[PDB]
Amino acid sequence: KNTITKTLKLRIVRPYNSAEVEKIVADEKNNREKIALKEACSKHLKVTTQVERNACLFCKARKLDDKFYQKLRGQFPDAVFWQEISEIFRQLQKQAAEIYNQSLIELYYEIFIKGKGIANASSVEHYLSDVCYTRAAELFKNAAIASGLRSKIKSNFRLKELKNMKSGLPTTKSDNFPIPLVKQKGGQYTGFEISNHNSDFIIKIPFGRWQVKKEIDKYRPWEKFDFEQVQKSPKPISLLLSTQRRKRNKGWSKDEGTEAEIKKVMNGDYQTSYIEVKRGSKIGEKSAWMLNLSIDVPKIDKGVDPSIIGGIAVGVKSPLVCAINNAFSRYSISDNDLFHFNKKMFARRRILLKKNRHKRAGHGAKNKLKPITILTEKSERFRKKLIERWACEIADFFIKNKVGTVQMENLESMKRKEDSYFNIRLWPYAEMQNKIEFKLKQYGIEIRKVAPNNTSKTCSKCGHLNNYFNFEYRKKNKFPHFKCEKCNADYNAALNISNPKLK
Amino acid sequence: TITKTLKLRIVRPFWQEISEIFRQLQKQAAEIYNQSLIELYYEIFIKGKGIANASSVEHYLSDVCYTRAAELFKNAAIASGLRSKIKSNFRLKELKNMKSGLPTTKSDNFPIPLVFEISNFIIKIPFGRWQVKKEIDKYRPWEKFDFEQVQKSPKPISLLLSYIEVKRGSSAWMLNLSIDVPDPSIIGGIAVGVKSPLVCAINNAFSRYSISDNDLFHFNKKMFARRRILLKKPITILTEKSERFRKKLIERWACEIADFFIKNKVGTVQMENLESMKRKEDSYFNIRLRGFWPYAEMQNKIEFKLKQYGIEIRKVAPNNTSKTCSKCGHLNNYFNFEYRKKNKFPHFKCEKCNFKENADYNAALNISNPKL
DNA sequence: TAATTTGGGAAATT
DNA sequence: GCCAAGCGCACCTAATTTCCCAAATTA
RNA sequence: CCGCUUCACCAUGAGUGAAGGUGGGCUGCUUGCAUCAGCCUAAUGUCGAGAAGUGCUUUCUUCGGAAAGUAACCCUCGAAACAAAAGGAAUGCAACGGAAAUUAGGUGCGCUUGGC
Ligand SMILES: [Zn+2]
Ligand SMILES: [Zn+2]
Ligand SMILES: [Zn+2]
Repeated sequence: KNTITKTLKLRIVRPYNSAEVEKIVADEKNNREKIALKEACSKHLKVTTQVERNACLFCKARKLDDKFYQKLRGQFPDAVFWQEISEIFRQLQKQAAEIYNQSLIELYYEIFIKGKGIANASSVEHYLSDVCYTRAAELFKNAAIASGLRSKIKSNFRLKELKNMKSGLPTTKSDNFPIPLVKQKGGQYTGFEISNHNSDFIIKIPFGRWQVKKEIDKYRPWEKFDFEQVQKSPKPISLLLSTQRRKRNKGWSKDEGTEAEIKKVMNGDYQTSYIEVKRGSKIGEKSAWMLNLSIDVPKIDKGVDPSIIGGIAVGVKSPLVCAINNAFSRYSISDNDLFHFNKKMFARRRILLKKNRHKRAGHGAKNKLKPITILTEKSERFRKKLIERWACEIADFFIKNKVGTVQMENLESMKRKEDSYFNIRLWPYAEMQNKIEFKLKQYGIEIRKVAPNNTSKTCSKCGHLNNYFNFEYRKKNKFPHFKCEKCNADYNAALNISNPKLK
Repeated sequence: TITKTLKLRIVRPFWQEISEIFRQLQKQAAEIYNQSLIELYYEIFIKGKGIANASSVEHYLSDVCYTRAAELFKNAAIASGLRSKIKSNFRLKELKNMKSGLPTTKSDNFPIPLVFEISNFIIKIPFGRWQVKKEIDKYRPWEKFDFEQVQKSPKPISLLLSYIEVKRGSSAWMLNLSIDVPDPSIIGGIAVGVKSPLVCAINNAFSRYSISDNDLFHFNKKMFARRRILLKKPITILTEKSERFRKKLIERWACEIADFFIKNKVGTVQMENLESMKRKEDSYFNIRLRGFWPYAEMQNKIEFKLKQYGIEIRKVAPNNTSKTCSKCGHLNNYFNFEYRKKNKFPHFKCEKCNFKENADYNAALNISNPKL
């Protein structure tokens, strides 16, 4: 509509508790800071030589030890701590994936086999709620996880593709499958209860009492708990989410961007109606639990004209170049950071471990590849942030010049150009193109992925269609300047993508 | 006993009738297969108390699946190959894990089963006489032809190609068939290289194996680094750890060499003696590792593993390895180590017989010569 | 007032 | 060792698609 | 030592001099690059436990298959790294929409045919 959905990915500090239990936690922390009080951090110079906080003792004072947490598990026996919560989420991630799979199958069976295929796109709403929600609601007895699973299935069940057998029933084979969670928002509804006690980001997820299973299976030990129904006998789980490094980010005193979106979700201005919890990285035995809130932010709408139409094309010298129909102002994505990245992805090239078969052998394929797997995780984070930085740049350009439609070279044209910087000297064009599209969206600009028509050769000014400036000719001179028979190369290619004539 | 699968293109057989029949049998069978895995999973797990044995999978597949895919296709071969194709893919214990769901294929990459007569090539397969159906279903518009029994109306079809299957090619139609199928003369040579540590080769053959030093060089880097940093006793402990790594590395090169020889049956293998690859002056070991290495243990591990696979090791002399030509034997006296350093270690060239390739494989083939 | 449940009814590839 | 051709198995990468609802009823 | 960087200089470099430096990684609490403090590093390593699967060995048959065992497997799960789970933990610059699935192609390895 007038809005756009985003996540905010947020790390779970610790399960939050009563006002009582959190009051006593806080007051013991200040109790130890008061007990303890040569050098200090700035906060403890204002209460000497300055040292980094890590090295400060009036910071190091506060961190609580198991002595206290045992005195607490005694005092308040119903309060919730990390062990039971981590056990619960490990259970819910397994039960969720089991449901997603058995539900897709029961759904396939009730639509094509039992039904006899007599289904359109609206009887699918019907079947999803009946089959898939009812299954999840018998298991989880918690409408929010059941309604969250309805949606996580609805996303992957394609009825016309599945009827004409242009694909197979989807199935998840994942250790770490999100728990989805839907509370309804807008109108009389608000979504998930977000609170901010002393400027901390608390989210409260509706949950029922849990009593540990008497006879636990031997073969799947994870299934430890037996959830009451939330409507019957509720025990909600409140999570404290980390907003400390962001409170320092200099974007925390700004009107646009991730820090301002977080400030709004804490203030109550943005409501959340989808959260999606899953594990991050193993820290000890025990993991980092991320919580991916999902908000819809409005459009920024800094003045843009659809009257001015712009162009992006993949260039030989520079990997993307930007143009405007009749302005003569341009942009070129510099190839400096990309070069640093290319030197790195040469180092992370374990071709021997990939191929030898005498190496890392006899513990299965997860461990045969661990070294390679860990470098692709670190490399695909580099490319992502690089692509985001370019899309950030490109957007800033068009916004400066006040462009409202931006035509960009179609995915096939780029992926099989055979004179792209990515081909000559090196790539995800889905991701690159999407990330540019989505940035421009946020401000108001409109992408229309367009058709080429002999881009590289066609004269951007008079219209002559050349065959002399073909790849090998230009390669032969070694990517020379451009001139025409009837009256820069990359700039021209972009500026013939910036032609409204194309379809 | 192994199954050799030959897959050759049905370019000719008329034609468009055959293409349309194939598209339809593909789709029709893909329906029976995906709907049979689904109907079956639903009956064991989502209905039948979450337990059943191979007994029930048998009763179902034999009754429902075979009777459906036989009462439709009317061809025993298709129905029987398909019956097997489901049985194969409904793995009852793999499923009792809830480890994953079901292998449900798209009706393209799904091969038509079939079960012969052949001339030099023209395949010839027993198939029913298809008459087109006079009432075409509005909602299933791809199925045009209804098939007849292969005993009552056998219209057996022939295919000129350039357990049997038919399938698309990844527009043209490949045909697979599987078939049931169940040396002290040949002399090999291992030679210490200059870009690859050890390169091994076979005389009168073209096959080779070159040992990469990636693992070795990377380790060496890191070890020098820890040293440099330690020099502003742990360096003793780094020594002992480094030795443990080199010892295991030599074992892994010995396994890789032995495997490369046992593959090509090579029952005698020969490699220059300890002194002849201790002081070679162009060897990788001297010009990269500064003549510090455990050569003795290398040769001893290689020979022990190579004799633990029945291969006999013969210890030859160099006789101008680098310079001498493999294919004819004219010494390229110009090809001094000195010549090679001034350049960037180029390929060999015999100007007499005109045979240019990698000086290490050249050396390898020079060793492997029996008269050595 | 918050959590839970319900929403509807065919048509292809060369 | 590579190339060509295909099969079998598992993993990786790219591209695409879809969701992130809303209304009504029941504790 | 460098298939490390830079200063150069010679003939794209697994060239020569000078200085420097993990030249690989882990934690620093959303991410990237660079610093910084502490650490691990034989890590492109070494190995543990297991039985779902490909295979294998033994049996059984109502010959589709079934039951046992092994343990070779890109077989399965897992294993290094800050301080003393609960904000104990940085400095600079830059960014921050995530999740699930499908499809395709490819990489990697073994074998059945053939050559250079
Ligand atoms: Zn302090
Ligand atoms: Zn012109
Ligand atoms: Zn010669």
